[PDB]
Amino acid sequence: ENVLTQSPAIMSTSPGEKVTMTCRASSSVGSSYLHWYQQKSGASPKLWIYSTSNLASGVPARFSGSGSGTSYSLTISSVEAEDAATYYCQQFSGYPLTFGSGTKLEM
Amino acid sequence: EVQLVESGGGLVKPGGSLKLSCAASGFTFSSYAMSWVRQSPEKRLEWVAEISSGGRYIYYSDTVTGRFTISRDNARNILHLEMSSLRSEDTAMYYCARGEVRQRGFDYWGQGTTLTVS
Amino acid sequence: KIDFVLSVAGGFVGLGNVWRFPYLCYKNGGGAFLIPYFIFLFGSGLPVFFLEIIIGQYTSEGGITCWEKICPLFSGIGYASVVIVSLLNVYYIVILAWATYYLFQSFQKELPWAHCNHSWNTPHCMEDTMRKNTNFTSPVIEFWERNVLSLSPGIDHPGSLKWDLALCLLLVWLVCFFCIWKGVRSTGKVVYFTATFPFAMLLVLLVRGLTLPGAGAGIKFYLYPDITRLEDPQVWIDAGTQIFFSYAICLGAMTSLGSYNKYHNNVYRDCMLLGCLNSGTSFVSGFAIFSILGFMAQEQGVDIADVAESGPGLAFIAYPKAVTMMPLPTFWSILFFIMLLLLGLDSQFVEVEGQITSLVDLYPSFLRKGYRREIFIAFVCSISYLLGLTMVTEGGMYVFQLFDYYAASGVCLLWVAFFECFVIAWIYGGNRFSEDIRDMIGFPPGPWMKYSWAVITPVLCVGCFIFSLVKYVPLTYNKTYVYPNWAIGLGWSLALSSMLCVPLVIVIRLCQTEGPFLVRVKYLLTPRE
Ligand SMILES: NCCCCC(=O)O
Ligand SMILES: [Cl-]
Repeated sequence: ENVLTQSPAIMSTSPGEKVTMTCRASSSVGSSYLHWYQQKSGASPKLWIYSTSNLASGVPARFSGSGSGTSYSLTISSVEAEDAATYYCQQFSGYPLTFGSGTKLEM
Repeated sequence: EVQLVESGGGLVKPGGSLKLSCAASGFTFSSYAMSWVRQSPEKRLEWVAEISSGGRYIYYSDTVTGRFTISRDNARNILHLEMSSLRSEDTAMYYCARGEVRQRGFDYWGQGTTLTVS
Repeated sequence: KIDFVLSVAGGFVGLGNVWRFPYLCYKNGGGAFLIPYFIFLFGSGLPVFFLEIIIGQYTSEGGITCWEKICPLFSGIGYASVVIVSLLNVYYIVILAWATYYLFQSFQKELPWAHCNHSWNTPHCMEDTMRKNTNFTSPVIEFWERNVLSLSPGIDHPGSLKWDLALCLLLVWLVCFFCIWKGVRSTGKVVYFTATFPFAMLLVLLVRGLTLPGAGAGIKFYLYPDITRLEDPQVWIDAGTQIFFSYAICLGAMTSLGSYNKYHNNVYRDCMLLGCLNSGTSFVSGFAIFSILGFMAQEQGVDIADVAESGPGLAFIAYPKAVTMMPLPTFWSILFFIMLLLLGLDSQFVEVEGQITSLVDLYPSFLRKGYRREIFIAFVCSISYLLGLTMVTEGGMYVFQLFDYYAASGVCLLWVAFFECFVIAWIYGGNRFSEDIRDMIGFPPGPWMKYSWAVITPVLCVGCFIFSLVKYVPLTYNKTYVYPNWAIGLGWSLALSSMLCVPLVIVIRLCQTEGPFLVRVKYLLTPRE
């Protein structure tokens, strides 16, 4: 199984400051086969970025993503109050599908 | 796609069986593949199984490759997940997601239902 | 990314673009040829190319075995494709023979086609510069006709066998045999040169063509449509079939190439890049060819539609004229013909390799049982050489034209493409095919490909076939020689040798299956595990 690990599990954050969190994969993952999901507290997860660069319909242009091969990361230009949620990286290149550890943004 | 709703969750015992359901609406169910994602109480996401649009190809996770069975009803536009030998570590919340495009990911997620094996 | 484009660079340019496309465009009035060309391009060419690559990747075997996993009843498509390849490999190498003869003739102080003062030259010749001052003949055209070709008055007069051209064919066939036996291919540092030389030469030729004092008229004739009167079934068939021939589709080689491909690097994107650039290089070289034709029209004081031959000799008439007007013409002639030889040799190697692979896969028990594979390759090369001898004679040009028009082009390609698309869309199931493509590459084909396969390609092929049958006109060499009835029958026999494969295989498998007729057809329609 292609294990995906996200380093900053817990991140205290203040409004306005830029925040970046990275996802590490134990195996080669294609650029188009990595996606991120946002999960608000008490709510089902929602797609945020797919293909490591294309933003979903609902996510504002505030978010962006980057990375290739074995290291991936997405950053926030200026975090808002509504940005406090848990983000998981997922690889879709090969089965079984795996999700990252997840970073829960602490305001 | 607009609505994805799961149903059938409840309390069971170790070694028991349960059948989960996921009703779909607002889109052509037969033309989009479906997958189940499991959220443990520790908030960890784990993928369970995937069924293709027509059901000809079926994929499972390593932990449930020989225990769970996924099925779909294109005519009824409803998705089923079948559990045969639920263990103590299977207690979690299950979401049915649309994974037709592998390069785009799970576009929509359902409300989800909690399963306990106490 | 750069390496992948380089590996593509071996296969997205060939003689089909440099040679075949310009002469078909010239034969069909020029601009009027482009509209059905683009219509068929975006209607079927890219979708059918993608479909065959998908088949090859899905089965991961030859072009004949895949239909067993798709539709056992229509397994005759692979047989038709293999006979199409067999017929193509016989007449495609004659182009390389002509190129070799031209290259040997280029090793001279002065190019023989520059002026007409030799023993093989008619007394009606006049220099192009001095022509504008009767039924005069340009030195290049009659050089091609008399020295290289020694054209017979008709196909009914084979004439003598040209020993020089026979030796040229023998040399090219030995080169092919040694390359296939030893597995010689451009994989080291030489791939850079092998890929880059053709486009450098084409760029030089195009720049020379545009700067001629009469390129504007040639470009205008190349791009101006003639929808008023040029809408004929011949132009539709030629434009549609050129798309299939250029991509090497309906031949089954693409299936075998897809077999090699393990997975998808956006195989959709790779197919679109291949097709777009393959059509682009043809359209680009059209400018060079027609600019040369326009300059010759301005210099000779004749119409653009009558300057050169309306046949396969257009590439051997226009390009030598272009290299004649460059500094040190011998140097550029040598480089041009070496480029042409390499471009044809690479695609010849690919095609003979695919044919050998399919034939040994048909009978691995004896052909592939040991070292007999080399003997089989030698046998194939020898038989192909003997078959190509028929097109070396003084009347061999007519045989070459008939073979080009019917054996590996024309109604046969439409037949094969129509059956492939019909089977996948309707019998196997478009939904099932899209499901398979999802499982393989991760995303469905989309509305464009699905609707193309379901309607557009079958409708286009059927409409062109019916339009040709209703408004039938016989094949003519150049635009004045009328083929005899027996020659037309022979060409139709060559086309039917591929067309009849599907019905014959259908009846054979129907008879070779047990149970009632409905049970037979049900067992042969259901795809294998
Ligand atoms: N029938 C295809 C022959 C080689 C393709 C090409 O000339 O581009
Ligand atoms: Cl072309």
